[PDB]
Amino acid sequence: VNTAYPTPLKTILKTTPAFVVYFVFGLGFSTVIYDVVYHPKDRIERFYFRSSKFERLSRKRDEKLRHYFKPAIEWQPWYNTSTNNNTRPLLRY
Amino acid sequence: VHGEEYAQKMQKRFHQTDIWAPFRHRYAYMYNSSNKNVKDYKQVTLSRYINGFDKFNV
Repeated sequence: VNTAYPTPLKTILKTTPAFVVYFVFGLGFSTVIYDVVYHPKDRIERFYFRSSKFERLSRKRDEKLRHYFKPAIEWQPWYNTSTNNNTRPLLRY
Repeated sequence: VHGEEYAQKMQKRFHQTDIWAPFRHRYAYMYNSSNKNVKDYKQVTLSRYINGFDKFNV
């Protein structure tokens, strides 16, 4: 008994190799993007604008304290670089 | 060095002390008056790719 495929199924199936190679390449691209985002943060960092204002303040408070508050509170007149390559202000004016 | 009166009157801004108006060169606008990237430009560029720049909040 001939259990062959339906003819419409065969005709549409002579595109599935191309579909599969597209899926392989697209999954590779998306996975590489995901891993590039994931590796520095050890997670997928949700975007800053996707958070409420209190959430935004809480997320970056530690960065503010470590990068601006500690240099400002331990500052000495001879700590600043004699050149112009200092730390840029948080709000560029 | 120029005098106690000079030091006092140089550090006074407002005659009315009830209101607090902290000095800012400019006011934050983007991200609902907040700073998205509290870092330097090198830190931002490398932290989007390189591990170790993010110290986490836990």
